[PDB]
Amino acid sequence: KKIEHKMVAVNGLNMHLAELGEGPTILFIHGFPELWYSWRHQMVYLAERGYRAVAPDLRGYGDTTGAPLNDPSKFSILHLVGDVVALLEAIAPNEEKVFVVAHDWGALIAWHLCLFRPDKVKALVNLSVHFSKRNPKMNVVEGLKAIYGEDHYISRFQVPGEIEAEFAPIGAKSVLKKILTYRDPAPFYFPKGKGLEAIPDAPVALSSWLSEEELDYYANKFEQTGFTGAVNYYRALPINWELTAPWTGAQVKVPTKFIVGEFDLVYHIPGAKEYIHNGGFKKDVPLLEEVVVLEGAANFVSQERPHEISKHIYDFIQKF
Repeated sequence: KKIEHKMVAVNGLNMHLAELGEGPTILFIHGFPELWYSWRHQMVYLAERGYRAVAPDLRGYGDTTGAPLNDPSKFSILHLVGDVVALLEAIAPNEEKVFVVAHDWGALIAWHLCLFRPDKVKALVNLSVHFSKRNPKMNVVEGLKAIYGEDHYISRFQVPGEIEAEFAPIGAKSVLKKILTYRDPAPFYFPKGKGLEAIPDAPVALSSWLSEEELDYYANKFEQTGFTGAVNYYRALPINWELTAPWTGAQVKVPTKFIVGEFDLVYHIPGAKEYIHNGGFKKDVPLLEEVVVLEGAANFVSQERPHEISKHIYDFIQKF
């Protein structure tokens, strides 16, 4: 069959869902600046092996409608987990628990799904973004700004209109090409008025995993929606920090596999490698299996290393 597409009303949205295969459900949750389409290789690999792959476009992305682009407070982590819970009730009514695979903002959503409703998740494969303990002193924007300065992308993303105006004359295709092919372990910088000039290019041979047709699929979608919905998730980080105070000291109790590219920028946040490999992460996530670091890979592993990601997911979920 080819991938099927449908609209599902969920938590005040009209959510686009891509679906392939039959059997137990696996929910795939994309991040920034991705779409359902980012999971296509895994959807095929798992559907061929007797699972039902489902991948929505999240709030503010793609073909999903209904969230107010002019109000970033509606892109909080509570709203996003709300969407996913409602989605699961609508599309997996005969399954108390499903498998979850997620990346980047997806993985942030998934960690919170697991803290808030562990009863809904059988096992979790998270890519790129490790569990982040809440810092009682400061929110993630302030914390990253204190390390990397005001040109750090998360900081430059904060005020509505600003990064949108920076990207407007560049066009979506070049912005996405620059982000998707990015390989340097430092964070993205967007100095005001400097477009993409602060972001280095890697050798062209290292990006051949991204076809021109794939890039165009993203570009055409983000030209239609603009970047605001996606960027709004980062604009809700300050409120997310306030809203998540009840989960200080709480642990994730779902069986979990974490996979990260060697050159992933999140993996190079100071203190991340220590947290991940020397015990902190295991304390927060006590059913965490050994962490997988993909040699030679960067920020978009499901697309850059499709076979390894596909088989890692299959082998992990087969344990259950």
